[PDB]
Amino acid sequence: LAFQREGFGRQSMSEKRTKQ
Amino acid sequence: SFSLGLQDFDLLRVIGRGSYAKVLLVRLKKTDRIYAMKVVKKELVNDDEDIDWVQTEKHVFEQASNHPFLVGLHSCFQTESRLFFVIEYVNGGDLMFHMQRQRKLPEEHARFYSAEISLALNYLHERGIIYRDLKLDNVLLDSEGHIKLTDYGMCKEGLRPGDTTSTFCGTPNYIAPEILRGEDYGFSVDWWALGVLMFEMMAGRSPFDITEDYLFQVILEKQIRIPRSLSVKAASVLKSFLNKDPKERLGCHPQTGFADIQGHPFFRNVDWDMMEQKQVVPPFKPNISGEFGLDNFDSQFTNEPVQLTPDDDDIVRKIDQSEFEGFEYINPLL
Ligand SMILES: [K+]
Ligand SMILES: [Mg+2]
Ligand SMILES: [Mg+2]
Repeated sequence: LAFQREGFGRQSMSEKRTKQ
Repeated sequence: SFSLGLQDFDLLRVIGRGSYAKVLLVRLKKTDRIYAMKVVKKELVNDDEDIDWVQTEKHVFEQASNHPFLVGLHSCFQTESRLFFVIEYVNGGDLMFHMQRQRKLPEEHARFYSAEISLALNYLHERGIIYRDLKLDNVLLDSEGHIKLTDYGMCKEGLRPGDTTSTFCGTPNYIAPEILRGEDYGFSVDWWALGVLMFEMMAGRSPFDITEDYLFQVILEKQIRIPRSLSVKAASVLKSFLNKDPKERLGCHPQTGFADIQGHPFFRNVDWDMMEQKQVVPPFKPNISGEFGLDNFDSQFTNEPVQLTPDDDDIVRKIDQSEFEGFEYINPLL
């Protein structure tokens, strides 16, 4: 509810790192 | 060869995942010692920028061995499809899991955790490293209740005290305004992220709770108002870390920065030198239950099949294997 692991806005990202 | 390999380990359990890696609980067979194992797929390593972050993560991991509140490295090795970091296992679970179970922490507990995180960050900064991914999931609790930061893949290394960089990166909830505005930035973005995390611990929710375009807009525009039940000193420290101007934000002045943190009224009861020696007893003691303390890890991970995902041979056979030459490492201090 309050905190969702990997939920909206909670995923790490980078313009210089390939994801997925 | 001195180096260890995958066949030197027993795979016990999956304990975590993020955007870039899978993390397993492992046993080093010859010593019967337990470690965590971070696994990165080589197919994700496309360009030089991907090689950069892997090499940076390894190097910060190496330096981490010198500080009590950073996760240290035992060994590194690779297979055809993957890169492996064997690192110390911290079995109290992470602060994301802690917050889900506790809902909200007393000011004393947040003070303790934030002071230990502050010392970890300062150690990195002193050494020219911006951390760049502080979040609840990346702060681990050890058996005794002290913390350790993990996950060094977002780090920028090699910055002299006044230097800046400009990569758009981080976790959206925690990303500083100067990044979102496209400015060159320094160590300031870590202090902002700590402000967010502290608000999370003491209020039980993100201060920016609410498409990511909208979240970015909120971060850039909202002025945070502190819940009235928090003390003046707790309110003061949150507002100062969450200053949208990096030149005025607590901890960010190039001369007085870390001193300003140490001397803030919120941190008055902290003996910083004793703390950095783990001579302050933590306010909470983790319960180590289930095999290896695995009850402190989300069951969505610990219920996963204990496996490395089968390779696509067609993809693997095209991988340039020379770009990871000399990746093999063993920590000579055991
Ligand atoms: K360490
Ligand atoms: Mg890239
Ligand atoms: Mg992570």
